[PDB]
Amino acid sequence: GKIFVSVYNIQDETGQFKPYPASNFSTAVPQSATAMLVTALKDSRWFIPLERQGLQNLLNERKIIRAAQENGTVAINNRIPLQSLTAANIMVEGSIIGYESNVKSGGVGARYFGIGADTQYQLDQIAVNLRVVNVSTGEILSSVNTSKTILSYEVQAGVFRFIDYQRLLEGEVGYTSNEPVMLCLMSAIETGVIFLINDGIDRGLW
Amino acid sequence: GKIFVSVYNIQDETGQFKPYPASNFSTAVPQSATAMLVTALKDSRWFIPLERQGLQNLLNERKIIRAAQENGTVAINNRIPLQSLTAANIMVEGSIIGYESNVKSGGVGARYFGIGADTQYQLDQIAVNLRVVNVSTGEILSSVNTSKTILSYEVQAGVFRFIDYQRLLEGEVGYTSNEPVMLCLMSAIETGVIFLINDGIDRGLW
Amino acid sequence: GKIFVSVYNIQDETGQFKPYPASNFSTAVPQSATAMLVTALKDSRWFIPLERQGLQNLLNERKIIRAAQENGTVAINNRIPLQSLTAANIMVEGSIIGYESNVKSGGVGARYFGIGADTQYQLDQIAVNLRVVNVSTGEILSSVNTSKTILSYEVQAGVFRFIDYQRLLEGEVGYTSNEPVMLCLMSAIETGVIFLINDGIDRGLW
Amino acid sequence: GKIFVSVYNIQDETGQFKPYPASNFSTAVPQSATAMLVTALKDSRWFIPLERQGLQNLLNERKIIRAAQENGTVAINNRIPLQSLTAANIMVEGSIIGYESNVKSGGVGARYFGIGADTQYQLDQIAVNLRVVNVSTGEILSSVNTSKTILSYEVQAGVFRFIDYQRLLEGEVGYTSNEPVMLCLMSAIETGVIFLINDGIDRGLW
Amino acid sequence: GKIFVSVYNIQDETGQFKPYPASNFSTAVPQSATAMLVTALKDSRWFIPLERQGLQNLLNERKIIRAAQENGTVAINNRIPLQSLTAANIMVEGSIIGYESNVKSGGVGARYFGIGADTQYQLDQIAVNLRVVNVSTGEILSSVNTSKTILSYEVQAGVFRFIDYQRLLEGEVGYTSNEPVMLCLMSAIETGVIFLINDGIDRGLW
Amino acid sequence: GKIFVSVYNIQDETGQFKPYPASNFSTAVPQSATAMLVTALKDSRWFIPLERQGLQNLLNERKIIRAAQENGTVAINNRIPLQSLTAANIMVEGSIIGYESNVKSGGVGARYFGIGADTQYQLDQIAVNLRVVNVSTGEILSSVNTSKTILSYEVQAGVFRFIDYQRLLEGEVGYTSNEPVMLCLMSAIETGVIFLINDGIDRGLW
Amino acid sequence: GKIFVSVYNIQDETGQFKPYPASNFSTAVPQSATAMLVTALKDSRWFIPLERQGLQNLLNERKIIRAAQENGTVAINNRIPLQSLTAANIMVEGSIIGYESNVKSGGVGARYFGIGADTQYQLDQIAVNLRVVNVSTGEILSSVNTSKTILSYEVQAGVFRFIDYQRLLEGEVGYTSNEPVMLCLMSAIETGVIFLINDGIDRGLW
Amino acid sequence: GKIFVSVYNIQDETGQFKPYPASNFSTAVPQSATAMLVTALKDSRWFIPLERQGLQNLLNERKIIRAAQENGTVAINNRIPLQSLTAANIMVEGSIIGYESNVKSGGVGARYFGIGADTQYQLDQIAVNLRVVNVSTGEILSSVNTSKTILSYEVQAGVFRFIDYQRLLEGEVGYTSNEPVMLCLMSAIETGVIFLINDGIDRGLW
Amino acid sequence: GKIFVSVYNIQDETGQFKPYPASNFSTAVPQSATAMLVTALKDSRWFIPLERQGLQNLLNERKIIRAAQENGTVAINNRIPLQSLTAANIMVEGSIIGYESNVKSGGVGARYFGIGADTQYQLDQIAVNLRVVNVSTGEILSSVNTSKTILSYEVQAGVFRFIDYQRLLEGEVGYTSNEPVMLCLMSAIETGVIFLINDGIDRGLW
Amino acid sequence: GTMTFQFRNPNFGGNPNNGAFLLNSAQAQNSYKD
Amino acid sequence: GTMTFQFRNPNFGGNPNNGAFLLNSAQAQNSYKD
Amino acid sequence: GTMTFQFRNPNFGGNPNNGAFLLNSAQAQNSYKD
Amino acid sequence: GTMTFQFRNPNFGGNPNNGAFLLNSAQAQNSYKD
Amino acid sequence: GTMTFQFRNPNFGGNPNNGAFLLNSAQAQNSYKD
Repeated sequence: GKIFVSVYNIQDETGQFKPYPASNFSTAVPQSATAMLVTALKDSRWFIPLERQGLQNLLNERKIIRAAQENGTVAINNRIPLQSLTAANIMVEGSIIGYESNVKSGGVGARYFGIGADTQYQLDQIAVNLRVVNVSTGEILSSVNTSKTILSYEVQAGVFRFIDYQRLLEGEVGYTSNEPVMLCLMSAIETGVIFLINDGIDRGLW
Repeated sequence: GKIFVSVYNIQDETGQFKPYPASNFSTAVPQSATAMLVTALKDSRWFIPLERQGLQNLLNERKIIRAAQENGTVAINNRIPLQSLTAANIMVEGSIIGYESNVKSGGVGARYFGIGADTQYQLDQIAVNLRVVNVSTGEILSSVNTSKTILSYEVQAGVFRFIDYQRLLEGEVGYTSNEPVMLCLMSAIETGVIFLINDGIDRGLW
Repeated sequence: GKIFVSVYNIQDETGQFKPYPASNFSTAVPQSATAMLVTALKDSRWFIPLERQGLQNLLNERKIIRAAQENGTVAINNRIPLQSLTAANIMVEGSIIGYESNVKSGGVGARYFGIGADTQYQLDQIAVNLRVVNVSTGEILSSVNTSKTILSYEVQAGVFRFIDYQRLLEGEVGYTSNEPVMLCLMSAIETGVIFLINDGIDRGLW
Repeated sequence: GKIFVSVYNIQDETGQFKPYPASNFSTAVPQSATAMLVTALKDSRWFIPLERQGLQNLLNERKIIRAAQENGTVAINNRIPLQSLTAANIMVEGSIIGYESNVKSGGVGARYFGIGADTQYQLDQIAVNLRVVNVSTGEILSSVNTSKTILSYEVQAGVFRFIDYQRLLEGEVGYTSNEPVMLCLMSAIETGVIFLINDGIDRGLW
Repeated sequence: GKIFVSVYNIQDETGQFKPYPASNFSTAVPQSATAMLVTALKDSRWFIPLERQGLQNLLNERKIIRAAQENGTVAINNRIPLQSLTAANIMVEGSIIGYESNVKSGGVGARYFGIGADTQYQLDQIAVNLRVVNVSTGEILSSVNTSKTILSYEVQAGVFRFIDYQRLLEGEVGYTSNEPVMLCLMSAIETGVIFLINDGIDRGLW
Repeated sequence: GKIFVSVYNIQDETGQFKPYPASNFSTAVPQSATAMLVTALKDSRWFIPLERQGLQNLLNERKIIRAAQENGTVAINNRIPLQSLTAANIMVEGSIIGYESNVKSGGVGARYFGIGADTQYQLDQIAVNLRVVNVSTGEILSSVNTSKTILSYEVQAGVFRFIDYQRLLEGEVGYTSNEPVMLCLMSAIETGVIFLINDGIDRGLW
Repeated sequence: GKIFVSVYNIQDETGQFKPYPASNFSTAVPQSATAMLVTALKDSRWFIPLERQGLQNLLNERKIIRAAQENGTVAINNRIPLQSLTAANIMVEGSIIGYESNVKSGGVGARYFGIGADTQYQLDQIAVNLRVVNVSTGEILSSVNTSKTILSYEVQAGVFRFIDYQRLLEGEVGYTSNEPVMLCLMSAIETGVIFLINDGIDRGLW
Repeated sequence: GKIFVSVYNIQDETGQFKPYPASNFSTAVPQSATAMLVTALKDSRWFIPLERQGLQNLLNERKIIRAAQENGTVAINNRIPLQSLTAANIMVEGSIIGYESNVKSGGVGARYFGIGADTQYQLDQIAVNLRVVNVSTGEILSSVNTSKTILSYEVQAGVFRFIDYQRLLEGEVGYTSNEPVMLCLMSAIETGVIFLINDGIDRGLW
Repeated sequence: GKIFVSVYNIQDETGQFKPYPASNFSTAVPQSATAMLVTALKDSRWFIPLERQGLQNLLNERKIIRAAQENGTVAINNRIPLQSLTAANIMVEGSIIGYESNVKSGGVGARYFGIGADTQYQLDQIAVNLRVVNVSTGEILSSVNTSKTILSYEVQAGVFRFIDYQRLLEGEVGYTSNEPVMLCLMSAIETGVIFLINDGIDRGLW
Repeated sequence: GTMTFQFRNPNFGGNPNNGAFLLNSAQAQNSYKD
Repeated sequence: GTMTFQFRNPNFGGNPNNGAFLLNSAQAQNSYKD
Repeated sequence: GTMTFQFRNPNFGGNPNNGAFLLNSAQAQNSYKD
Repeated sequence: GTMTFQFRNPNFGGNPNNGAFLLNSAQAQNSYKD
Repeated sequence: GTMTFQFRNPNFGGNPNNGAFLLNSAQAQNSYKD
């Protein structure tokens, strides 16, 4: 059987924003864990997530359902049987516990007569803490910290020499690749979920 | 039959804003999902969206209707039969889970004697999470993460050489194309809705 | 007969502000839909808008009317018969779902010996979502997304050559034209209203 | 007879502020409609405005009057007969629906040997929406959108040539004229009031 | 007899702040009308202003008076007979409806060999709306809009020529005069009060 | 006998802050009138100020006194007889109604061969409104507006000529004097208090 | 006997912050009077300060004491006899009424061939108002304004001449001294306390 | 037996943010202690952490469980026995008490003809306070302050000499290493937990 | 016996932030006294600190304990005997009363032909006020102000001369040392605690 | 708006960029020799 | 407004852009030889 | 604090003001002829 | 206001714009030859 | 306040404006020939 799991909020507790030129209010990490985590738990065949993030919308919609069919006049085909809000035995708390910008930068650039070329790389690091909590007792059944590096590299090449007496040939080829922080956060959350699963397996639970 | 679906809020959980020169408060993604999503669900022939975003306006208008015709004096043609607020069996929660600026930039620019030309491109990436929630039980029936790239390119060309002894001919032709983030967000939401539809089909529902 | 329509709020859900040199708090789109929309609905001969945006002012004024003539002492000519707040059968919700700055920029500028001239253009894009909602049931009867491009061009010309040995003639002629975003928003709202009208016609309603 | 009209608030829904060097909090339009509009309605010989903007001050002052003369001890000459708050049959809602900066800029500047002169102009545009609302029913009796251009021009001239071998004569004459945005807003509001008057005349009302 | 007048608040509805180098929070107009207006009404021999701006301080002080002498133990000389809060028959509402910076700038500067001199001027414009309101009925008895220009000029002169072979004489004389915006606001308020007085005279009142 | 006077708050209604380099939040005038005014009233031998600004601290301290000696156990020497909060017959309201920066700037600087010297001056202007209010009736007994100029000057001198073939003597002597805005505000408040005193003398009161 | 004195809050009513490069939120004066004043009153052998700033902490701690020993089970040695909150007969209100930056700057710098030296000084000014208030009646027993100058000087010297043909000797010696604003504020508060003491002595009190 | 420990909040009381180019809102330390600490306590085999940070989510989930199975209709296999919220005997309070940026910077860079190379290092310092509190009495059983240095170094090398007459060879190799502040904060928290454990061992507890 | 002491909050009343390049929100002093002070009191063998800062967490945890074992079903070994919240006889209030940046800067730098070297130093100053308060009476038993200087120095050396005809040797060695403000604040707090201890000893207490 | 007096010369009054042009334009008119 | 003393020379007092004009204007008047 | 790698050359890596000094100091040591 | 010590030389202490004027004014007084 | 180490040379350490003066002052003392 699949385990019902209630993810309420995976808060972005990193406190980091992006440096210039980015906006001062542009956070370094998406504020959208609890959706990457709910998706990681759903896509792992072990859990059934329950809403809990948007529970007020669900409760207002259940109010609307309950008030639409309390008079017994709704057409018996399109009436919605509200059973009860399915509850979870475990609960996955967590956070994005840290984002470090440029834990390891570097670059090598050479340039002979005219022709030159450089490479640059930056490694950010994002860490996610995931806690499986026992809802019966409140005890934290398990807690993992998963780190993921975010590689951003850049390769350029260029020519600025003279081809003839008064003929100048300039040229430039550039490429940049920033690993998405949302993809790396999803990868860290998926690894943390794999760890929580294997831990719950390896001691009694699950 | 068409399925009633209640979209309350598709929040912009990306946390991103636009970099300089843009304003610090100018978000990178429109705050206007739940309208792109309601339109995607309506334009797919599977769903009937219910308001739920503007439900307080609907409830105030129903108060006004109810107080206008409770005295039985309203002209029997222009009285409005309030039936009851139609309820949804499913509910589409979701978010814009991430916006990455320049996941892949690049450019090649050559320039021989006078005549030159360059190309530039940037790929942003926007990811949208969509969850079909079972309103009876609260269980998340399905959850998809759809990504969409936003291409922004730029081609320029120019001449700055001399035509005669003391005659300088300058010239420049430029073109830029930024893919609208609202169009790419609508495309990601439409793909996510297609996925939710095919998933609900492929297992029991729908 | 004309249909009473209740427009409560057409919110500016674009999240965009203007770039430098403009102020950081200067939004890219007017916050004044629900007045362009109420005017578009009134000027189309199909609808009678009801206030609903300024309804608290109307209710305070009706309190004042009701307290001015409850003692039966008001002069029988200048007493105001309050009938009841006329109610709408439909309700037009909506938003400005997106504003993209420079979806397509471009420019061509040539300059021979002294005499030069350039052209520049920028296309912004504004999208408006309009939903006709059924107040009886809450179901969204129709939902349209209308886009409108905002062209801003600029043509300059100039002379900076020498006419004689030591006689320099400089000259410059410039012209700029920014299409008003309020005019383009009004155009998008009018097109959306035309679409809502023709849709309500083309299926049963209206 | 003159029609009592209740103007509660003509909000500055333009969302615009002024660009640099101006402060970031310095709005592009005065926040002082409902005073230009009340003055436009008073100065047109058709309306008697009622306060409604400062109604809480009026109600506190009426509390003070009522508590000063409830004991019947006030000198019978300087007691203030409170009749009742005069009520309006119509109500003028509205907004400043848009301010566009530089809808049309331009300029021509020539300069021969030493002597030069330029002209510059900018046209802003301010749009005001005015709605006559029927307080009995709440229906919007009329709604007009009035636009007004704000011309700001600038003419300069200057000399920087040499008069003798080593004698340099510099000279400069400048003039600038910014049309006040408060004057243009008052003009747009007056035109909108003229339109509302002629409309109420041309169909039944007034 | 002198007319009691209740000035509650003359709000700075101009929305303007000062441009750079001034602070972003430094308003262009003093927030201190209702004190310039109360002084203008007092200094005109027609009105007796009542506090109404600082009425909560007056009510707390009257609470203190009332609680100090309710036990009948206060020394009969230094007990304060509270009569009742004197009430006004009229009430002067109003605002600073607009501040335009540089409605007319200009300047002329000449410079022959060494010796030069320039003049500069800027005209701001401040507009004040004043409404006499009838407290019995709430009707706006009169409403005036008074404008006042704020002249700020600047005259400089300077020498930078050579007196001998290698002897350079530099010199500079400067003067600047900014008309105080508080003085011009007081002048506009005094003119508006004169207009309100003459209007109340010229039709029945006063 | 000395008149008890209750000064609650002399608010800084100037709205001005200091220009760059000063902080954006650094007001141009001290927020500390009601302490300069209470001191001006105390130091004039006509008034006894009562606290009223810090009245909540006084009421909490009187609560503490009252609860410390209600059980009759306090040592009869160190018990504090609370009489009652002494009340004022008049009340001095007021504000700093305006601060103008550089109402009159100027400067003269000469420089012959090497030796030079300049002078600069700026006059700010601060205006304070003081109102004597009759607490029995609420009528404003008197209202004065006192202005005070704030002189800030600066004298510099300098030498930068050569004394020998290759010997350069540089020298500089500078002095600056900014009149404290707190001293000028205290002077304006003292002059306003002198005016209020002489006015209350010259008509009946005092 | 020593007089109990209750200092609630000595607020920083100067409104000043520090100029660039300092942060915009960095006030010019410590927000920590009421601790310099309580220390000045304690260190003068005339007063016993009572807490009053941190009175809520004291009341919560007394709640904890009272609830810890109400059951009569606490060990009779470590039970805390709460007597009652000792009350003050006087109360010292006050503020930092003003901080002027550079009331007097200046500097002299000479430089002969190579060797040079300069001096600079700035005088800030901080003013503190202290009021002794009579808690029985609320009357302000005394009020003093104490000013203190804050000297900040700087002496530099330097050599940049040549010692040989192609041998350059550079050298620099610098010293700076900023008088702490907390030390000068403590000095002003101590002088104000000395004045309050001598005043209370010189007329009846104390 | 393992000791239940309740970590409510380990607040970031350092008050520090990151310097330019980083955002102004980007804190210097992660706001994600209480997750590094809960993980440090769990990973030490001495403690069982209880949730307490996310206790409201746990209480809402227990409400949902309790309301799902109060009717006795839930399938007896998937009903969740709520026992009671397990309580802790001790409680670990704490903070990040300080972050110092560049407590020790340094660098050595040499460069002979063309070829050069430099090294740079910065040491930040982060201090964490951890308190074991006795929940029965409230007494602080133990309190430790752990400091950790954060090394950030950078090594660069480069060539910019000429290889032939007119052949210039440029080259650059760079490496940077910033120690993650989240890793150093986790190390400080782990050392503090080791100290708390050994202290509780070394005196009675544990 | 050891004295129970209740430290509620040692507030950072300095009002200072760090200058550029640091963030505008980065305070100059840690906000983490009450943890340095609780540690200073614990590490001095005279006091037992009680929580009081985190008392709400302690009270919620005691609620959880009390509700976990009120049914008498908890296993008799792992039930937690709540005794009562231990109370303090004294209470240490206090603040960081001031932070002065660069109370004494200075530097000496010499440079002969090529080889040069400089030294720089800055002294900040941090002052802490600590008050021992008598919880029974509220009287401030003792109050000390402790100051501590924060030395930040910097030594650099460098070579930039030529070794051969066209061979340039550059070199640089740098070292910087900023004394941690958290270490100096801890030192000031420890000295203040030593003073409070010796004072309580030297007069009766302790 | 507000107008504040500033010296044009970098000598006695602050703006240093003016001096480069000032000395050049004074030397462009310096008709003295010897 | 507030006036703060600043040295005109980049030598002893901070503003470096003044020095380029200062030395040139002192050399434009340097009438010494040998 | 945080340290981020940046290239010293304006060639391949961004800061353009370094290049003026770099080429001059490479030409001040250019001992090649012909 | 607050006064902070800064070196005038770009050599040992940071402000680089001073050096251009400093070396020129030291060469304008360099009376050494050979 | 806080002090952070920065290199004076634009070579190896960032501030490029120093290099123009540095090379000139190293050439003003370059006593080597040939």
